[PDB]
Order: sequence, then structure tokens, then C-alpha cells
Amino acid sequence: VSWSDLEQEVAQAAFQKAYEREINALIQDVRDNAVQISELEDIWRLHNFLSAKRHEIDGKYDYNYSVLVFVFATLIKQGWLHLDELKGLDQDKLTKIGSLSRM
Amino acid sequence: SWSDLEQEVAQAAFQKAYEREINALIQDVRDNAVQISELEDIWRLHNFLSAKRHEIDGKYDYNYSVLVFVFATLIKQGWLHLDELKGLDQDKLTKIGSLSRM
Repeated sequence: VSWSDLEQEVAQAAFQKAYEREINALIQDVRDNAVQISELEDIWRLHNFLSAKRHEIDGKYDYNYSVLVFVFATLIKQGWLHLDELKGLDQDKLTKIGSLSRM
Repeated sequence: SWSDLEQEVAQAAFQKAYEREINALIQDVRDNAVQISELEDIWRLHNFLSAKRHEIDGKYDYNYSVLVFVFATLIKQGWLHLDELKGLDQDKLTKIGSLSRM
């Protein structure tokens, strides 16, 4: 509850940063797989991968301030974001989000 | 009622048309997975792989009780021509052909 005007600006920032980082990494993966595709089973493994990733990406980047404390905590736990990049938020948030990365 | 060698010419025509479509698919999934630029390109590739996995799994039903319908489809899709089924009884070919026209 309660997000400043610039807290909202630094939130969108850290969101789009971790977002772009993960998309690009995905973009490389789908490329680096086009090489080792020999059998049809390799295509099914690519389909399965695109399924799992699409489901995670569509539901993980939920820009909703009421759960955005949990979203950021995940990204931190996955390396797509560090507390250093959320610099600008109130302190209970930074302290809270941190405690949630290791939970 | 399928002969002993009708079964062999069936396996032949089946897996050949299969290879043509699988090989062609492997090229598409390769050529497209490379030219991906934005994220929207990956979701479109995902949708394609979804529809194809569903179509391919249900397209190649090697079941002699419906294999008259499977072959007729492949012919309507270019993965096979009646010329390649010429080992079958002249009466099946007439049926299979008529289903290509539907």
C-alpha cells in the first residue's frame, strides 16, 4: 500500500529492465536451439519449452502494485534483477522484497 | 481386408509422405527460429508448433480401419499422389481417390 510518484517511475523502470533481460535471453535460446534440431523430437522439446516459458512470462510480469512486491522478489531470486536496481523505493519495501527473495 | 504386400506398400507410402512433411517442417522451424527478432515472433512460433503437433499426431494414425481416410487426406495436401499407391487393389485406389475429392 502507498506508492510515491517516483516510486511508480522507478518501479516501471526495474520492471522493464528485468523484463527485457529475460526476453533477450529467451531470444538467444530459441536461436541457439535452431542449430541442434535434427530429429522431430527436438521440435517437440522446443514446443514444450515455448509452452512452459510463455506460461511463466505471461503470469510473472504482472504489473500490479498490490502484488508487485512479490513480483520483484521473484526476479531478484532469479537473477533478472538485483535490489541495487530498485534503489529509490521506500525502505520497508527494499527490506521486505529482500526477505522475500530468500523465501 | 488388406493383402500381405498391400500392407508393405502402405507402410512405404505412409512413412515417405511422413518424411516429406517432417523434413519440410524441420526446415520451417529452423528458418523461423533464426529470424526471430521481437518476443511476438516467439509466441507466433509457439502457436505454429502447437497447431502442427496436434495436426501431425492425429494425421498419421496408422490404423488400417481408417488408413483409407488418412491416405486420401495426404493426397489432398500434396504430401502424396495417387501414383505412389499403385500397389494397392484397384478398388481401394478408386475409393481413396474419391475421398481426395472431398
